[PDB]
Amino acid sequence: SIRAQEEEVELSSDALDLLTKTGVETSLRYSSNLISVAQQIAMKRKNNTVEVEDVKRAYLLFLDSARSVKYVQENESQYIDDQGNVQISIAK
Amino acid sequence: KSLSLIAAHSHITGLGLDENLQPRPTSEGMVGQLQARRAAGVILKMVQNGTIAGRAVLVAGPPSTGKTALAMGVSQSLGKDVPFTAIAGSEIFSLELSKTEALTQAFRKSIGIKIKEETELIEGEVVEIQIDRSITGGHKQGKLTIKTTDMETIYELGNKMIDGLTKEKVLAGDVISIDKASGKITKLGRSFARSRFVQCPEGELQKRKTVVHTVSLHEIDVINSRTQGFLALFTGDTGEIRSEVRDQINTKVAEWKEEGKAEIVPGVLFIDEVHMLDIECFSFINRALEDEFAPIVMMATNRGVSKTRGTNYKSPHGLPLDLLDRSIIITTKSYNEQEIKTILSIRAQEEEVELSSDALDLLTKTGVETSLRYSSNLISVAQQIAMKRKNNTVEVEDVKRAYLLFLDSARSVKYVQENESQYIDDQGNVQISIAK
Amino acid sequence: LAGDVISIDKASGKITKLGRSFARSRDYDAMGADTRFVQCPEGELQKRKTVVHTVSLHEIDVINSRTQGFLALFTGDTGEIRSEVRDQINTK
Amino acid sequence: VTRTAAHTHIKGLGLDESGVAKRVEGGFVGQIEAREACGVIVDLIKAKKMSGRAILLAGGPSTGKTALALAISQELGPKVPFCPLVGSELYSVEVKKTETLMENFRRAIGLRIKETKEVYEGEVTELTPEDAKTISHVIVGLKSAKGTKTLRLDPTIYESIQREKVSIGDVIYIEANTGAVKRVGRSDAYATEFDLETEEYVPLPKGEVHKKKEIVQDVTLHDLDVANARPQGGQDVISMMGQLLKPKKTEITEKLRQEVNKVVAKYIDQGVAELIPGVLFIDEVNMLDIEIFTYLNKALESNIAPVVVLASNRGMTTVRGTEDVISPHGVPPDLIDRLLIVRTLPYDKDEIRTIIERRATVERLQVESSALDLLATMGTETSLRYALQLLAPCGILAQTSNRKEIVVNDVNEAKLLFLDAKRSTKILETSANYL
Amino acid sequence: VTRTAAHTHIKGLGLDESGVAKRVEGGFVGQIEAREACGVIVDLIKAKKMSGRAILLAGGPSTGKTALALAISQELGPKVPFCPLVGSELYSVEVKKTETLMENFRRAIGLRIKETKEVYEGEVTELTPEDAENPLGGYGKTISHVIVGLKSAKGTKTLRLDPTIYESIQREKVSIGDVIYIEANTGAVKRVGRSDAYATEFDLETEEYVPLPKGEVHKKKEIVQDVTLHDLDVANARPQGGQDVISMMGQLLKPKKTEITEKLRQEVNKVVAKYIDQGVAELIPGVLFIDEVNMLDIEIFTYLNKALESNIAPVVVLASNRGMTTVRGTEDVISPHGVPPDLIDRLLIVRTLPYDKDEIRTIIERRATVERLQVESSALDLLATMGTETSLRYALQLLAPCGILAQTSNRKEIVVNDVNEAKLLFLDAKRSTKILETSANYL
Amino acid sequence: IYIEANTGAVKRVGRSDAYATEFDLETEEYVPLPKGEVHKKKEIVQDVTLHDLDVANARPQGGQDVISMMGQLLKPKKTEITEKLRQEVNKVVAKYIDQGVAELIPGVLFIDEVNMLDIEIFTYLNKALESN
Amino acid sequence: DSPFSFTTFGKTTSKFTDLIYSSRNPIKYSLPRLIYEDLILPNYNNDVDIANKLKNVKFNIFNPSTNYELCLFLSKLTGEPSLNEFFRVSTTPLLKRVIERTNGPKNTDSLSFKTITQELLEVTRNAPSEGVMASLLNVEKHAYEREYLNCIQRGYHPNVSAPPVTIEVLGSSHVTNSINNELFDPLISQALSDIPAITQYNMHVKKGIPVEDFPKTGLFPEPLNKNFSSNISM
Ligand SMILES: Nc1ncnc2c1ncn2[C@@H]1O[C@H](COP(=O)(O)OP(=O)(O)O)[C@@H](O)[C@H]1O
Ligand SMILES: Nc1ncnc2c1ncn2[C@@H]1O[C@H](COP(=O)(O)OP(=O)(O)O)[C@@H](O)[C@H]1O
Ligand SMILES: Nc1ncnc2c1ncn2[C@@H]1O[C@H](COP(=O)(O)OP(=O)(O)O)[C@@H](O)[C@H]1O
Repeated sequence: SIRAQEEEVELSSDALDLLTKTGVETSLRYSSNLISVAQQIAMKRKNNTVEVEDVKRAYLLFLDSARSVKYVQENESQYIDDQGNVQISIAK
Repeated sequence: KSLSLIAAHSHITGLGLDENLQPRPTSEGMVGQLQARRAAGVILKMVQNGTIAGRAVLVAGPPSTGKTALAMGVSQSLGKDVPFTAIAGSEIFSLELSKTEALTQAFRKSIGIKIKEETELIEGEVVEIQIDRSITGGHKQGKLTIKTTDMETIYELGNKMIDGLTKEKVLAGDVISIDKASGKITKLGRSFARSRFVQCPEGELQKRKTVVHTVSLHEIDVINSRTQGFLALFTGDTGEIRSEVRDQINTKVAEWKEEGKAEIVPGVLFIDEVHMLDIECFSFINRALEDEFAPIVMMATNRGVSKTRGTNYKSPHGLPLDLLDRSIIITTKSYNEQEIKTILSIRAQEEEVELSSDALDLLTKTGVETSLRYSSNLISVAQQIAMKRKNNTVEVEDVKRAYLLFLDSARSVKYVQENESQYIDDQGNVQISIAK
Repeated sequence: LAGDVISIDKASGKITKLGRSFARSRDYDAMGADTRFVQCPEGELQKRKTVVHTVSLHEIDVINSRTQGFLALFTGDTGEIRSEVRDQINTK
Repeated sequence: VTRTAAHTHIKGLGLDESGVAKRVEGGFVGQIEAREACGVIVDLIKAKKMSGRAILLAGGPSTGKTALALAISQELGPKVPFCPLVGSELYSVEVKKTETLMENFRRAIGLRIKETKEVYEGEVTELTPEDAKTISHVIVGLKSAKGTKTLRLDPTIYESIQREKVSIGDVIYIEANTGAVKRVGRSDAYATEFDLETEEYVPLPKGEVHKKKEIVQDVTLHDLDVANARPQGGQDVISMMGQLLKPKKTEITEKLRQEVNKVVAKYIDQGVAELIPGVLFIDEVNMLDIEIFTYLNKALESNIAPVVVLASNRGMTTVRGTEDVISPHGVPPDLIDRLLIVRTLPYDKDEIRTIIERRATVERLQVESSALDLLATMGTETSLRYALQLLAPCGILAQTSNRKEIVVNDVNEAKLLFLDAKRSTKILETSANYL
Repeated sequence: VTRTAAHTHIKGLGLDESGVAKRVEGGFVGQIEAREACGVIVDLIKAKKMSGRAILLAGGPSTGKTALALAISQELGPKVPFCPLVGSELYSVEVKKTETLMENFRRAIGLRIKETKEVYEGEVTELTPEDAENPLGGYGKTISHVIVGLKSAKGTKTLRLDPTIYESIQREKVSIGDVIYIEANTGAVKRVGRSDAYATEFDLETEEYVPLPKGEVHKKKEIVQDVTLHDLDVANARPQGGQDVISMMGQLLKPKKTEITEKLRQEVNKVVAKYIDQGVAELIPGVLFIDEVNMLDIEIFTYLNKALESNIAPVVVLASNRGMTTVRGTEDVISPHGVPPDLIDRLLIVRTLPYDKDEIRTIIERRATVERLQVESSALDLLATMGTETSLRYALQLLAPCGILAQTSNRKEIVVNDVNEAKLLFLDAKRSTKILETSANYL
Repeated sequence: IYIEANTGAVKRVGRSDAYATEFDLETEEYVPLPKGEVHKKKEIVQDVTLHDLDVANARPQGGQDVISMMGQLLKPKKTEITEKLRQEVNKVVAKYIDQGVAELIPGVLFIDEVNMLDIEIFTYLNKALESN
Repeated sequence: DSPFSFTTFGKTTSKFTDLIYSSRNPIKYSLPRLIYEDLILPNYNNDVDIANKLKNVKFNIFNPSTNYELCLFLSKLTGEPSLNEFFRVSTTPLLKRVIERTNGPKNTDSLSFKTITQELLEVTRNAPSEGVMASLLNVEKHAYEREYLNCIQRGYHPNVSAPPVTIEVLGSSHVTNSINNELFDPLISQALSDIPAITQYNMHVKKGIPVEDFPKTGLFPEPLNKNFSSNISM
């Protein structure tokens, strides 16, 4: 709340509770950047207040560390590993 | 001009190709490797069109199989007025320049700008000079008469050309080229008058000539960096040229090309033994290859599944696969006996060596047995043995004496393995004494 | 040149040239490279003012290591100042 | 005529007024979600309010990360600074790496200065200086093809006039705002005083003597830092040969940054300048040493730090400078907490075919549909970039046979001639002596 | 009388007209095949047509590899340039080893020149400078011209100096009553000294006195100069010798090696080409010798693989004494003589063979001849059986203690008891290793 | 004014305070009248180290060459002092204790946490402890 | 025995004879007119001079019109009685700061004091011989006079002497005047020379110019011997 007041961001109670839960699960700085991204998404809709839909859009668009680690570990053949091996082509 | 004794690739004068990009069996000093020569001709037409940029080509194959020969053929068939930079993999590990900065210099050295300008010049034959001076020399008047093989004139000169003529003293009988704008006096020499030696010029005295200028990007980057002058192009202390000056140069070349006062010529950068680079160099190279002002990079390597420097793993051709995705690979092959015989005959005609046919067949046999380079190196030694016994033609026993005297690789490995007790091993153990 | 703005100290004799007055701005028709236009000062000519300077020690060691040390202040090329200068500065 | 190098078909992010991307727009095929993220970051940057916000976009190789960064740079415009950078460039031999990181930070904060340009040039007809040994002023009369105009000048300018060796009858160039004096040469009317002369003769300027022009000057903060931090000293206007001592780069102290910030702050509130922050883009961020990654932490918390965009194509990789720190994308867990990760999905067959058609369009090549399907199957079988880089050899081999249009046989010939990575590796494995 | 140190008894290869080497002639013992190969390469470099030819001398320690290179140097004579080098010299702190490699590559190409010099010389008679109309105008010098009156044998010339010439006149501190030397190519000025036309012993500045120079004041002389391409490169890199500001400011600055670009080398090569096309210069290819090539590392070898393919590189001779040794700078690959195989393929290896007992005996005999020493036959046989027992070099360096111990006994010959005293006083490698193995506290 | 006898060498130390207020402004300082007579012999004692003498003789003194005032403006980069300079300073100093003018006071050089040094500086310390 | 002259000059193909310096380098770097006009010299279509002013004068941090507090702070630091000295230090090159250095007075109420090494230096300027401070401070000239170094011969001479590389631009006189000014700068060349004595007597007595208005001369360092002053050996 203090950071969003400092950044001049006007939210709802529901969006603040959702970002509080997000900062409980993930780290604090992920929500501290998510408020600034969701503010830009909020004036993209010609709306002055931050709702839960902007927070949900920013959450689906932007990833934290854990989701990136999971999505990397699911698709490890498409990334360059520690031994310089990568399956570039999509067809085997 | 361009002094040269005899080089290893001096017999190659270009890619031997027809008008349909097809390789001849033997043309312009190159034999064999038809598909590689066709691919290098495709590269040559790719550069000559010049409409695309930033494409990297890797040339890989066995050692001593036509790689640097292919690059020298491409450079010879490119001709003049096109920038061609031939660097090695170990030329970038500098102590005063960083590796990426040196790669940026080598990248920008291969893009030239073509500028056409005119300058009117006076060149003729000096017949008679008159100099009148005062006691203090405050006022000077002079007459200069000068001529060609066609015309005659007399010129009234001001005091500054009088000072610039008594400097770099012009006498009668001299051929002088005069620049009116900058006042530069150049003595071409003396003419044909027995009473060095050059001819009297013909045509008009006041000629207006145009010149075609070529200047690299790196020259303008050194000049537009105000911390050092143009002496850094010769001394080599450019010293970490910044990026905003490069931004100004890159904007101004586009501003010149849109007004039509300049044109851009692209060139070829050749990085020979590219496998000796570090990983940080390749990482710069993938992003440097997508620039507008980037040349066509030709890279040569011969290693196979080797450890990449700066890492701990192994990669094909010593290059990581992200670089290899941005490259199209030309592969060379080994040589037959007929192609080795043709190469040896070409190198025999090149070094002015006369051979017997049976000696040529012996050289072909020991070339397909041991190496091409060993046979190409013995052919100069055997000529010296032939002149040591005072005959012109090199015979079979002349080659045999050089084969006995001068050693090859595998034989020397065999005597090293036989007499390793008299050599220093990896552990630093040797035996010197012959007894006990 | 009779119209430039200067300031003179009485206790120390500090001499400066602040620039040229705006009354002489339309005079020379091309002001040139080494001049600057400032307003003519108002109010009382004779002014007393106490200002306080806080100076770090490293400023003193980098001034007294060379002949002109303020270029070493603003360019960072101090180059390993010795120890006798440090103990003399500590003593003083 | 025109040049392309793996880009220049990227014109923007292809978004509408609501921030939703089309399928094929702006030269981009597919990749919706990353384009929405890039458009939101562009809007955040255009908001001109934030410092130290970071973005890392990650994915497999040949997926379009550099294309997205270039689309960000094109959507932002040329007025806002954009600093492309490779992570390998920060290892310099003259200064430390943190110093070069700070200069690349402050290269991404620009300024907009409103200036004017007034110029006097033409024929010198009068050079009358007056004293009261020391001159008081010099009155110079200038003449052009549209009339004459006399001026009064100060002796400081008269010293440069004397330096330029200006006499009666020369054509000069006076910039009144700067004080620059330039000599062009003698007039064409004085060309017949001698038959041969060492001076160059120019005609009269065809315009007026006095010209006015409004200009806009863009400088970054790094230029103002390097202008006040010359170790040898200032330089003259014309310097064709450099100083006898070599000036190397030095680490610039924070005190000079504080004074430059004070000067720019004193110039902003008068309306003279306009502050424009920009983008520092670092490609291949996995190449960085751990100490640069730690100083990036302190540099991101500054009050003037720009928006930083990083890219990577690694997985569970040990960061350099360490031995047993397995971290995602080659970014340590301390720095990745402050980051925002945008993923980049790979492509299927139809988008690869669309990309091949789009790049064949921009290179002015005509391909049949049958060769297009072969190139699409080649791209999915081998690599997208391998199908990318075989277009121009196909054009050359088509133009060789007096054809303007690509057929299948040229694609097969270029397949036989040029190899990809996997065929070269197969030849490398089944070989005797170093391929 | 003379000084010797482990060499200089080798005077040459010592061959016939047909190249057949003798058994013992010219300080050489044995090594007939290696000496014949060295005669072949000597004739090859004297042929003056080949560029980029390379051989490697392979052999053990104490077998005569560096002796062959010195014999090549003396057989070529002093005129052909010879550049001795060590594999550890390539590592510089000032400049990278690549530029050091082509530094020594361009140091080994010789050149003559036939250069005309425009000389004004004589005795100065008067020194009258004239002043400017306004000297404190900021631009322009204080003076305008200087009148000098030069007197020589059968002639007297008066010259009007430039101010720029007068600066180099003044810097050598000339005065009336002196003999000078104006060299008009560069403006260089030599103060020859005080003339003998005035008094002699009335000075206090240890000056030397020169007679009046012969010939006219104005001269044109021909001077033959021997030069390399490297000296031209480093003169154009750091320009000194002119009369500008930068020429003085380069002579006072610290000299430092710099990374010479290829562009100046191409321009210098074009200038040398235009000199050789006018019939003035003649090109002398030389020999570059690198001893202990195994201490070179992988990037120097990789750059030398390019350096041998140039059209200006000279004949380069290498030497090593390793059998199966990994390359420096690499981790796992093993190559013969510490030289990677891609450079081995461009070489022409020359074997060097060890010696027998009689060869060691006659080498010790000729060595004791050269250092002016007299040996008994029994002591010579003891030295020969020691040279077979331990090493050739240990017996070769032991003879000067026999000379000292024979001198200190007021004797001229060397006896076996004297050799036994030199045995007990000084040790060898094997006895020291046996002492090290049977040692208490790392003795 | 200040005058030393055997050197001459007039030096200007300032203006008297009785000549301070004749002008409204003045830039120069005012040292007052010096205490004592116009002529006195003072015996001073000065404390310097051998390193001060080495660094004083090593750099060039006040000269008129452009190198001397060019390097005086530049960064004072440390350099490898030769043994010859130290030998000359030691012999002239020993001649001056032999004259009975200067006294030599050796002191203490103290290094703590000596595990941070490596074997190279240890070997040179072994060499240097045997000096005179 | 002389170094090889890598130069081209006016040679004769054979009441006074005037010789003018005309040594040039055989290597010529040919440069077009377009680069020099459009990137070095200012004109109406470029902004070289405007950017030079905006970087060197307006945004200069030592400007007394905008950073008077910083100027006062540095004046209290250095004790220098002019506030415009920092501007003149920062905006002229190195050698111009060298050759007109004047030993001006600094006020006592400052922080730049006398370093003990500088006091040890300043003691022994005019001190004569057999003084303890002078003899402890004159090691190098003692080694000069004891090793007989003033009568030693010269053993090394350079092989090639060459002038700097001449840059040529066809069709412009401004580049020629700029190059002649850079190569033969009268201020530096007067600093590297001396004035003749009769010329000085014409300055001071016959023209009324005082001694302190002279251009600074005699900054060239003296060679070791008379033999070491030249490269030409008899
Ligand atoms: N097609 C060819 N025509 C003529 N000479 C050739 C050809 N291929 C190879 N050579 C010769 O083989 C030698 C080795 O060639 P090069 O390409 O320089 O080595 P590498 O293959 O190791 O790069 C060269 O001296 C060259 O003269
Ligand atoms: N969505 C897309 N639409 C069109 N072209 C694309 C798209 N994505 C990638 N590309 C092309 O594919 C190439 C991938 O190269 P690059 O972006 O440098 O790889 P990386 O993403 O690993 O840095 C780019 O040159 C780009 O032109
Ligand atoms: N053929 C020879 N005749 C005479 N002396 C020799 C001969 N070969 C070697 N020597 C001696 O052996 C020593 C070692 O020779 P050198 O080539 O310098 O070193 P290495 O043989 O270890 O490379 C030399 O000092 C030389 O005097």
